[PDB]
Amino acid sequence: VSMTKTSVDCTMYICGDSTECSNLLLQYGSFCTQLNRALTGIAVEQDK
Amino acid sequence: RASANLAATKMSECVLGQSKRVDFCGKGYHLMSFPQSAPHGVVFLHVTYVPAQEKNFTTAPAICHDGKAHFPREGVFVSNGTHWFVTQRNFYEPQIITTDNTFVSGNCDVVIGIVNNTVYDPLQPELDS
Amino acid sequence: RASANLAATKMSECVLGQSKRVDFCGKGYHLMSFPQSAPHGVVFLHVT
Amino acid sequence: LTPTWRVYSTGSNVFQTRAGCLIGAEHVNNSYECDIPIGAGICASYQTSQSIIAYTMSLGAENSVAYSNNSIAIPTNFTISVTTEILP
Amino acid sequence: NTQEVFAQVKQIYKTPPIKDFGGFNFSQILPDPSKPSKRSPIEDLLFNKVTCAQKFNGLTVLPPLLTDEMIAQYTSALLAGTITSGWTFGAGPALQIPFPMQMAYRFNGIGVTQNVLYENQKLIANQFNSAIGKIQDSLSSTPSALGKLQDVVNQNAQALNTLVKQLSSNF
Ligand SMILES: *[C@@H]1O[C@H](CO)[C@@H](O)[C@H](O)[C@H]1NC(C)=O
Ligand SMILES: *[C@@H]1O[C@H](CO)[C@@H](O)[C@H](O)[C@H]1NC(C)=O
Ligand SMILES: *[C@@H]1O[C@H](CO)[C@@H](O)[C@H](O)[C@H]1NC(C)=O
Ligand SMILES: *[C@@H]1O[C@H](CO)[C@@H](O)[C@H](O)[C@H]1NC(C)=O
Ligand SMILES: *[C@@H]1O[C@H](CO)[C@@H](O)[C@H](O)[C@H]1NC(C)=O
Ligand SMILES: *[C@@H]1O[C@H](CO)[C@@H](O)[C@H](O)[C@H]1NC(C)=O
Ligand SMILES: *[C@@H]1O[C@H](CO)[C@@H](O)[C@H](O)[C@H]1NC(C)=O
Repeated sequence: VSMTKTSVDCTMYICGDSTECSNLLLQYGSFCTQLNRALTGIAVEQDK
Repeated sequence: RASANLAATKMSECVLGQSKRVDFCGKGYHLMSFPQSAPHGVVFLHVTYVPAQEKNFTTAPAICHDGKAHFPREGVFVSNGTHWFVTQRNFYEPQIITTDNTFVSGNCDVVIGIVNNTVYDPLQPELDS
Repeated sequence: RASANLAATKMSECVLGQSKRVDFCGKGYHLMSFPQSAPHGVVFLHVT
Repeated sequence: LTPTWRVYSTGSNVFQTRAGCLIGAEHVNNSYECDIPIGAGICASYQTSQSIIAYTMSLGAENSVAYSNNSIAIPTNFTISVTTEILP
Repeated sequence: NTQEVFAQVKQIYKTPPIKDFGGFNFSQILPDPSKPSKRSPIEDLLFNKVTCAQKFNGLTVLPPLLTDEMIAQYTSALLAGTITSGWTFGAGPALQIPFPMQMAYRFNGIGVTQNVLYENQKLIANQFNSAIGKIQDSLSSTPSALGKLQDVVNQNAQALNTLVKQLSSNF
């Protein structure tokens, strides 16, 4: 009926506490936002 | 996988039985279905019943006889212009209105569209003789 | 496409006939259903 | 910029739709079933001498059920028809 | 998808000029000829409820093959077949039947005798009309009624906006 409601922190996954990695990820656009939005949609879908 | 789930459902509900779902297995009142193997698929030969030749008839919701409303047990009241008959819904088979194919459900003041006709009693001729 | 297949099934089984499937077309003993065009969708008025 | 691509045929072939404008197909004011979907209710077909015709597709043959609160239509004959359904 | 959902009917049935359905009132669902597009009042609410448009970065929106008028004509044909014929128009030729008798058919379908309806014809007709009017009012008042279609439109628009905004990143 549903599956595990996992969520992934894209910034915390690609980079640790590093801020240079965070900036280089920032110049890659809004991929992390899309991934987080997709995972949140999956979560709400499991609840539904 | 969605298509295969639909194919399995169609097999179960039309090959293994007769489905009342409308337009699920062929256009019409579904009768049967025959699976046929096909390359990477399946073909169903949906045998369906389709009415062919229509005919206009005058109809009434009930029959007012003996000061009471008579409704068809299974069928509809139809008239060929002068005489009233009860007929099954999907095939024109006129029958004489009797008490076996009709049931009394009150009086004639309350039904809208009721018509005056006689209902044959299959017991009176035997009572006389 | 799954939603559109469900909409086509509901049209066939409730607009074109009376469905005995429970809670398929409205909550209750289904009587009729009326299609209504909507922007990128369809609205069913399930009479039950 | 070569004349062989740009063909207008006096401008009769030019037909302005909502999906754009169709060049090279003659508009016909009657309707058939859709053959090649142009878009926005316009479909094209190859029909007769013979040329591509652009038309508003016909949804179907208009019918009018003779409704009356007093009359019913009951079939007196039937047809056992076999429909073929293909599913991957 | 559109052609599968709406083109179930084979012939465009026409509602009779006179609406004598034994008290049943389909004016809210039948097409309104006064307005330009032949849409019912319910359809008018449904179309009014669901709501950077010139994207020049290679993005274009192709028009649907079935126009809104053609989808409304399909809907009107289905409604006219349902009202005048019943379920008979989906299983072959459309067989005319008075609407009270069609409702008696449906009552037998749910396991209730015709008797129940023929002495409650006025009451059932009034209940049906009131229910349709309440649908009209609830659609008119509640703004979030058409949540699913608006959600689909918003999802597509947000995806397109993200695709456009991705041109601003250096990579
Ligand atoms: C029933 O009467 C109507 C009246 O216009 C007519 O159009 C229709 O063809 C008739 N049906 C048959 C089967 O003759
Ligand atoms: C109607 O059917 C009856 C059968 O008893 C027949 O006697 C009568 O002549 C018929 N009338 C018409 C108009 O077909
Ligand atoms: C059918 O409607 C007409 C007027 O439209 C009316 O005169 C007649 O009494 C009605 N008949 C039934 C059976 O409802
Ligand atoms: C049916 O007959 C009764 C008396 O037998 C009469 O009062 C009534 O008016 C009749 N109905 C019609 C429609 O003529
Ligand atoms: C539609 O085309 C036909 C072609 O014969 C023509 O006779 C008719 O006048 C045209 N009507 C309009 C409104 O363009
Ligand atoms: C029914 O139709 C078949 C052909 O489909 C024909 O042979 C038969 O005579 C018809 N029967 C009646 C009663 O019209
Ligand atoms: C049906 O509803 C409309 C508006 O909802 C109303 O004006 C009309 O009087 C009602 N009855 C009939 C028979 O149209």
